Amino acid sequence: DAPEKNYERTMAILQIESEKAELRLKELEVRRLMRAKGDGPWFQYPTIDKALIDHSPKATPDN
Amino acid sequence: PGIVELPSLEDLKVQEVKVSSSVLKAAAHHYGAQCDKPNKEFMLCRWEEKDPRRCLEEGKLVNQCALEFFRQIKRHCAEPFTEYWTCIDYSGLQLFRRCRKEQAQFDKCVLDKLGWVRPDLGELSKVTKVKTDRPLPENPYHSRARPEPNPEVEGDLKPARHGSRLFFWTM
Ligand SMILES: CCCCCCCCCCCCCCCCCC(=O)OC[C@H](COP(=O)([O-])OC[C@H](O)COP(=O)([O-])OC[C@H](COC(=O)CCCCCCCCCCCCCCCCC)OC(=O)CCCCCCCCCCCCCCCCC)OC(=O)CCCCCCCCCCCCCCCCC
Repeated sequence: DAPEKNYERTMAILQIESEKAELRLKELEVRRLMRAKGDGPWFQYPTIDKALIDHSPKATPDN
Repeated sequence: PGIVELPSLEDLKVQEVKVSSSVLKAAAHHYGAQCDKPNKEFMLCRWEEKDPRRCLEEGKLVNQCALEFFRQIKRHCAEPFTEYWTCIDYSGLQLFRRCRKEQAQFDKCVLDKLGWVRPDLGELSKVTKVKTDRPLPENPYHSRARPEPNPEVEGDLKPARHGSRLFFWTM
């Protein structure tokens, strides 16, 4: 292979792997912030549905 | 937390209906007919406010309208009603079915002297509409601001950047 070919191919390899490394560091920081704050789409552990609640007029009024 | 706010003892004083339960059960159908409107205003206020302290005045109207129901029985048909609630009062379960002749005499004397129709089988269990001027309670549960929900997902789903990015897997 030419030195040009190996050189520019190495630059392509370094671009891809540096972008993957920066995205892995971003992924770790996003996971840490979402577990800490609970405001992202991940770590949304289930709570009770409010569609299960009956809002009909019950038997006794104080409710 | 805060002080609970109760009405005073003078706020709760009203002329009670000092009759027994058989006197009430004997006059129950004509009470549900004639004393419809303040009773339904009260029970509407009672299920809408969900707080008895905001329902006292309407409740006093109930205690105003029941007594005038009984005085109008006492002025006209005191003795057939007295025999009828006595016969109701004899029984343990207070059966209407054991006292049909005194019921017929009471209903006849009431329909002649006062013009009240006894409600039929099915009428007093109806759900009726009530015309009030009090406002609808905007927050009867005394609730507060619900928390802001998490933001939804939006945008077109692009492929994963450089695949899985799991240590060396390039897809
Ligand atoms: C017009 C329309 C139609 C046109 C059609 C045109 C094409 C026609 C052919 C289509 C069919 C596909 C043919 C193969 C395509 C190329 C695949 C390839 O070589 O990938 C290179 C792949 C990555 O190399 P690369 O330099 O980065 O990229 C070159 C390609 O562009 C890589 O490209 P990529 O980036 O897309 O690759 C994706 C990713 C790229 O790879 C990675 O991201 C790296 C990680 C890969 C997995 C590493 C796991 C390590 C731990 C486990 C090791 C197990 C033991 C090792 C093997 C022992 C023997 C069994 O690969 C994977 O995720 C798949 C896993 C590897 C399987 C490869 C396909 C094998 C098919 C035949 C199976 C035969 C047995 C294979 C060996 C069994 C184990 C795999 O090389 C390796 O991972 C090393 C192993 C060699 C690969 C398999 C060789 C295939 C040919 C075998 C013939 C001889 C068989 C003898 C008998 C069986 C063995 C006893």
